[PDB]
Amino acid sequence: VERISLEKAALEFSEANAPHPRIYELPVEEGRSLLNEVQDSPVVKEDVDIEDIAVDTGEWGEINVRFIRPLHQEKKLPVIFYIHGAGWVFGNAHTHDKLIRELAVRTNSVVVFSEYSLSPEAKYPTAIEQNYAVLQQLKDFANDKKFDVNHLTVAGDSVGGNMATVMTLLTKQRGGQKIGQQVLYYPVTDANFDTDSYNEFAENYFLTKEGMIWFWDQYTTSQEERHQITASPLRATKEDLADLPAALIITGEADVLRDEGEAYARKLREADVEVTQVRFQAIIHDFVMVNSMNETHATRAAMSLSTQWINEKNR
Amino acid sequence: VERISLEKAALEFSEANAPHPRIYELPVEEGRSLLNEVQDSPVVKEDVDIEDIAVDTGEWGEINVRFIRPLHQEKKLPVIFYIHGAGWVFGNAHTHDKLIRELAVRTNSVVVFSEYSLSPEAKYPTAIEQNYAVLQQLKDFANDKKFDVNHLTVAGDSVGGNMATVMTLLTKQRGGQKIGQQVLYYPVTDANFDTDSYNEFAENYFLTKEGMIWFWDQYTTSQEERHQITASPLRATKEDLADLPAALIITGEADVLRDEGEAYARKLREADVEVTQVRFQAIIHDFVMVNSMNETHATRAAMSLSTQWINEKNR
Ligand SMILES: [Cl-]
Repeated sequence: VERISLEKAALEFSEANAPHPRIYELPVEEGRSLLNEVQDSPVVKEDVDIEDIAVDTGEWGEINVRFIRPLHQEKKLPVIFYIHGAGWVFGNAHTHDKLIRELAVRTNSVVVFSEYSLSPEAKYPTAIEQNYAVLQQLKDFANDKKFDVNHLTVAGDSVGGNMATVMTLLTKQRGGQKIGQQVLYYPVTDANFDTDSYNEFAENYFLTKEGMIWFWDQYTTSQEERHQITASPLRATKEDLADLPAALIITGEADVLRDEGEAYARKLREADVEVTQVRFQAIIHDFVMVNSMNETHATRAAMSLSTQWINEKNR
Repeated sequence: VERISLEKAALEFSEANAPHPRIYELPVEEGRSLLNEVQDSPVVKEDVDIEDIAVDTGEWGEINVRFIRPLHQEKKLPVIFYIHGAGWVFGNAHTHDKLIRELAVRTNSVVVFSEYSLSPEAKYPTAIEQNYAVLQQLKDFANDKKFDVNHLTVAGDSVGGNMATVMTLLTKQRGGQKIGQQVLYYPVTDANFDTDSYNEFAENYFLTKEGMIWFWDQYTTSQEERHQITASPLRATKEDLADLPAALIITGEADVLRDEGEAYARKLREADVEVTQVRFQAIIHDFVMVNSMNETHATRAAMSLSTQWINEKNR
């Protein structure tokens, strides 16, 4: 099979995910299991205290929220609100465990991780409403969980990066809990399947054009919903994006979502938002989450850049 | 006229250098003055101990070699050999002052900065042999200057990056002083003017196609010499590149040199060399050196990544 230059682990993850049936061609409960089994593979995880709290989002129901804290910290820590990815269909505290532990320890922060309702059982805009409601209840936990809600970062990977930047939109529109800055790992920004990266990396790079069409189909099949800026933030006007929190936007070269991530970065920059946009060569979608890609140069450099950038923000 | 999305400081520096005559249309002496003047503009510089030594390169004559040291450091520090850019025609310890002080402090390293002979007065291969000569003498200054030669990083910007990576090939060919790793900021890697980035960014982004044609003409007009892997390292075979030191290669989006930098990273990775390749969006050539670009998101992210990458190496 013909591919561009990739890190060994990215090539191996691409080859391992080429055979049919792929993850998005399984009954959604078997897909969810397969990602869990993928994320059982060997990795060194930083050390944290974990607390699972049921949080009531009101109209949008009760979800588990996981609170993660580095060991032996007496002081009031900054807080990171982390929204997981994996296509609105998969993922949980276990799939993203290595990533959020690394963020907690290297930024010396509490990580708050919403287990939002998954598609297709939950449709747009349930996940974004539940995530926005948890953000409004962070002040309610700030004292018992020893974090400072005035040192607030929102972050997410893929579909989670989509909802993370959408948290900044909803907050500006509804005057909610101030967000200092946002970190989007290889986000979804648009329900369009015709960008040059979508065309070039359509097949053979683990995340496929066909799979992304399916993920959007699980989230909502309404064109009117997909055109809302809280589904496709790439569609935001200059006036919509003005005064949003400072953003770090990380892309990989061999990713269908590369161009829409880089395009969204240019739109924020044109709206005078502070933007740090970096593309890592020779790497595929999902590289800061997947355990087997934990050692890639892209992963090591992405985590060094992201943790440092947040550390600089908090002080 | 019109440019892709750029950071404010990159746009301003592009416009300032739009009108004729440009720096490469001046006599070489006014060229050198213009760049010295540009680097008089105000910027925060870290504090350091500085020391100008004459070093004898044998055949290629005696050159000034600057040692930079972070204040109040009672240990043997790691060392970085830094080869400056600016087209082989310009640059000196003044033009690169801000950058080498930041590298010294944030890596807690001595910075050894060879003031190699400039072109056209000197031709290929003088500058690379002088730089190579100083490398083999580092073990001899190691004690007065308290550094450990077994924690040796070579680094360079643009033609400095060219000559830095060429130091690693000469070292391998000759059994010279072992280099741990190499940092290339937007390197020159090939005497070809026909890459997609050369065409797209040929004009309006400060560094022009015509500018690079002239810089190469000052260095050597010989097509035979340009085909040499010690002039155009992109032309190296897999066998030439095998076992070279671990590489960090940084590129800017809005840079004629972007593609040949990215292409050289692929060739190193295909030769099983450890490569960290990162492209920063919306930034022009020279962004880690030029004082007026010191606060760009690109410059801050490139300094944070490259300094942490070097620190992790020195363990
Ligand atoms: Cl299918």
